[PDB]
Amino acid sequence: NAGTDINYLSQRTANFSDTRKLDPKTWAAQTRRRIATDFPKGVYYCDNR
Amino acid sequence: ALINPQFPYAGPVPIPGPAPTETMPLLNYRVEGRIAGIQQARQFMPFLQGPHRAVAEQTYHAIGTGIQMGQTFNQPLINTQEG
Repeated sequence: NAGTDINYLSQRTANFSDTRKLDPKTWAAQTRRRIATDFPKGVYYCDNR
Repeated sequence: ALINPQFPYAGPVPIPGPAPTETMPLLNYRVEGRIAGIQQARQFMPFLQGPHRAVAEQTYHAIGTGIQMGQTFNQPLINTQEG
């Protein structure tokens, strides 16, 4: 599914502190800045280069 | 540069030039800048300053206890050879 089955995604460290807790469309927005489009349905990407 | 006689390169850009403007002025900037918000002494992190263990050693505590007790069976007597 295209994000509709997810509330949010995030990267979290040992203190419960989220560095990027985002709703699916906003998460996808960050990816669009990286590959100029979206990955296929249900595929989520995170850049930590 | 090459100059060629008799067609010589004018000896200057001369006095017929069109002064187009007097807009030459950069007005000096005068300003007062204040960055003064209350600062609170602390920031929260997940972890700072820790040098986490990649493997620990094996560790242990110790105990013993008891007494000295025993049930025994002995070899029989034998004829002594020599001496």
